Amino acid sequence: SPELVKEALKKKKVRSEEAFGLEYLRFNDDYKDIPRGTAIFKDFIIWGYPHIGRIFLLETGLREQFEAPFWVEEKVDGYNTRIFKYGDNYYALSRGGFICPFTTDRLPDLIDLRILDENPDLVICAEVAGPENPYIEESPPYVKEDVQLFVFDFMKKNEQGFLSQEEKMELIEKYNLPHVEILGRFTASEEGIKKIKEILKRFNEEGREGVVFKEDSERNKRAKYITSYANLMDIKTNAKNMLQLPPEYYTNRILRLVLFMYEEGLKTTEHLYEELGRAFIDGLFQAIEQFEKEHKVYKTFTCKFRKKENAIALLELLSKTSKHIQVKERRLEKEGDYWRLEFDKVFLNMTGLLGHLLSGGIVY
Amino acid sequence: ISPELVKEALKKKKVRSEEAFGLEYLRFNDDYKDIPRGTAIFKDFIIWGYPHIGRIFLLETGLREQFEAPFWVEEKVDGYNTRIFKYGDNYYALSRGGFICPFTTDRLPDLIDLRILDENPDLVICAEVAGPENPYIEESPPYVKEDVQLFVFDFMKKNEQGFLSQEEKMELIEKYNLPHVEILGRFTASEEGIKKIKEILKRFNEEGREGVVFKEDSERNKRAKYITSYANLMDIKTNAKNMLQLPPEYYTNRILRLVLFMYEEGLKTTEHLYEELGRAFIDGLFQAIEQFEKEHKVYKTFTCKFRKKENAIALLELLSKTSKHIQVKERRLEKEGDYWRLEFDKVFLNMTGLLGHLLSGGIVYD
Ligand SMILES: Nc1ncnc2c1ncn2[C@@H]1O[C@H](CO)[C@@H](O)[C@H]1O
Ligand SMILES: Nc1ncnc2c1ncn2[C@@H]1O[C@H](CO)[C@@H](O)[C@H]1O
Ligand SMILES: [Ca+2]
Ligand SMILES: [Ca+2]
Repeated sequence: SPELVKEALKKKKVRSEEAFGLEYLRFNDDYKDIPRGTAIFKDFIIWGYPHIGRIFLLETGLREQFEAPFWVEEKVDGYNTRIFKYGDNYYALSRGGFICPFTTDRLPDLIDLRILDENPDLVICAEVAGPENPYIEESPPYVKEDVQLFVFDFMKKNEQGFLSQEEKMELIEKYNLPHVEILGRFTASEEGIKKIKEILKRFNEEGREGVVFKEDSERNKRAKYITSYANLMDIKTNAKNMLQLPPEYYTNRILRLVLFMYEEGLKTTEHLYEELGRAFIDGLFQAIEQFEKEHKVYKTFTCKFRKKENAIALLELLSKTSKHIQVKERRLEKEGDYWRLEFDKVFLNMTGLLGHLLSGGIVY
Repeated sequence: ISPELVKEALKKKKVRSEEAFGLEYLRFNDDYKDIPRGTAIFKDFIIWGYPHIGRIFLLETGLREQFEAPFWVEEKVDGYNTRIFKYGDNYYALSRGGFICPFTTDRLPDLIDLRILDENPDLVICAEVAGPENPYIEESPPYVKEDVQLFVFDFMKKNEQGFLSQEEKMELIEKYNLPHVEILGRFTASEEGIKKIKEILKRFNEEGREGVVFKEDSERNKRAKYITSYANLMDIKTNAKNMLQLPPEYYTNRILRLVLFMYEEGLKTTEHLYEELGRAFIDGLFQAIEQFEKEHKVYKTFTCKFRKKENAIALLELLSKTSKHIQVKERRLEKEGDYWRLEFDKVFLNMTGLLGHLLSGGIVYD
């Protein structure tokens, strides 16, 4: 409704947004069954992509959570996007509900959007992933440059759920769209569980993130399970980020590791002791080395745009959200057909804490 | 300190009136406008709160940065802080928070001879109480094999904020024969000083001691503390059951202590800390899961002794009022020799509910 708007406005939740010629309202936060990242435009609403619960125990989780067989899809380690067509143009929305200047700039490189020309009702939900994205430092192990897009669900304008698995696969085959791997359809029987475990071991051995389970049912329930490798890397990856993150971030990922060790047994999981230790220590050691050398703690990011304008709009966008973290452009040079952007995320508080500690300071 | 500072903190809820052992008093629940937490205002005097000691993370550069004069090095004993004083013909013991501790107050006559207060009624004795049978802390120093023991490390004075000097302190302890924290000696941040202090921490660490407190031999009498990696590790482990009640920097903070020691000492010779840091998190939590599977609750058991039954009951009632989300649950209150033996559980309800939710295949949104 519009009174829903009123309440969400006055109490911050929703915000007006001005970008790409457009004016619209964006729920910066989840509120009374309207999900985060729902975006109210003039002609329509692109609903927020709902949260997928995590299970920590594979067997007991699959058994408790699901009422029917379920599809097992790869969880690709990138960032969520929802793509749609508005007028004769195409827009990519981040999870937070902003129009992504990188993704939108790059759509024609990443995906054939004929599907939207012929089906303008659809919202394509896709993971964008690769070593040269502006949001995350990790990449799937099979993407070694630039970024790739992987469709994983279809939604519709002004509609909250998802096209059945079979309609999703129908549109992916018909329009030859790039997509997340379908591992198959399983159940939580002893035979299903054993095969899913075999998948997760392979995923772990190859550095893949995990899987998303999708119920073959009207309700179409989802859940995700993440490998120990990915949970470890999240710890490591976030060393420089420690002051910005709730403690919960870490005790949640510790629990994930510990519950896997409980599920599979200590004998087969001893190695995680050292590796958990290295996930914390090695990233922090790397933060200290960097501070000795550069007097700054930061991550460097690199990525490519068709248009100079969009690289600048990305630096702007990262700047509005991020705080105590300086987004500092390093380079923007035309390299062939693209503009190559290099920028640093500077962690000002970690920078001040390490310099204070290293110089012999006191902390309470 | 004055009347309208106290009036505003009663309104802002930094101070609260308590009553205990026949005494009615005002208690500083938090820091407020430089009045340290634990400050207790009695009608006849103020017992100032024990002030915060800062932590250095780099032993050599910290000592060199923080101190301008020589400094005494004392053992940091891992127990709980107590402030002990005379009122009328009675003696009382305050927790760091400023409550009159029914356990510590009950056991004063077994813990320490208080002739010193009789002869010097202005003194406040600052001591650590430590041992395996105390109600605040599961951990024990290794050299207290049972019950509890008390170790003086400072004197304060009624109505005053500072500390008796080292000399003055060492004289009172020698005169009245008080139990005291080990004194390592008087040092400077020179090359030689630093070599000796590092040998001391290496030894303590190998002996499982907590660390040391450094105390400037001067008027400003600046203090600083440094913790062994062993104690830092053990804190992470013994706090597993406690993880949902974690302040906004247990991670960044206890890990940085270990990481900066590794950096100071070299990462070649400190590699075993990887596995040890992993074990600290993983084995504490694994044990809380084993305990949950066995007893269907996640809890720590505490055991301690009183001269008076009313005091054990008063202790239970004190612990229920702090601890929310933590259930205090008596197991045993029984005569044992000339003492009432108390055993009780702190049940962590949130850890208990979370592990139950996850272990039966629950979903967590985040
Ligand atoms: N196959 C997949 N199905 C659903 N979500 C996925 C998949 N791969 C990666 N993801 C990401 O995981 C997140 C879980 O909410 C989604 O926002 C999405 O961006
Ligand atoms: N020798 C010592 N000097 C000062 N504080 C000590 C000592 N040993 C243990 N402690 C405890 O360590 C805490 C440091 O904040 C103090 O509140 C005190 O309870
Ligand atoms: Ca990851
Ligand atoms: Ca300890």
